[PDB]
Amino acid sequence: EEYCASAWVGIDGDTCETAILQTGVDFCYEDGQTSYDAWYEWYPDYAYDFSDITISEGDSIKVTVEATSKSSGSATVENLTTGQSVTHTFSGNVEGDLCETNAEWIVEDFESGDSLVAFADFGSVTFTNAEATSGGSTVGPSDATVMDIEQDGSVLTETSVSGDSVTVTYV
Amino acid sequence: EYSSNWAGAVLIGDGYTKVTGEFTVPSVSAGSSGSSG
Repeated sequence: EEYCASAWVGIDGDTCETAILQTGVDFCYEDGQTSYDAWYEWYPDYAYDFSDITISEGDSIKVTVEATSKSSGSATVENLTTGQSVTHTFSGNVEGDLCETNAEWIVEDFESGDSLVAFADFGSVTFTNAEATSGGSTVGPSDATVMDIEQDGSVLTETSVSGDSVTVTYV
Repeated sequence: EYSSNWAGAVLIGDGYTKVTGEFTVPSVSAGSSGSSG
């Protein structure tokens, strides 16, 4: 079966339900087939694959979303290893306005069809250089609400933060 | 906080206009957690 997890950064989606400006990478494993697929999403619009970026195991990926307004922004995935970068600019006609009240670094068990995708053992994802900009402030995840995935009684992740990182470890 | 789908760190505040993070793409394998029924 397919197991995936996505690691993404995003604005909103937590206490702001109207939009999420997010981009990140799906890691999937299916019967030996590993795939990494960068995507962006301005939730509630569909995620779109960044088909123009190749992500491989071991690559350092920088993911950035930038809201240029509550209804515009960009998602950028940079493959620092490969030197390939993709950006997608959201130029309005977005499906929801940001509140810009959540900034997040998330490893997600995303929906795939009628259920969450089976959650891949991604080992650990550490978002380093985990910085959110709030006005003129550069804020790290240290004061962030730490979230972990719990499903059907099982905690699937252990998350820790530091001043500039978020580590999500598959449990 | 626990959720069904999100792990990680959520800043709750205001005027977040940029979020960035860098990660090394890990090897993924099949998950062994999760329910069976």
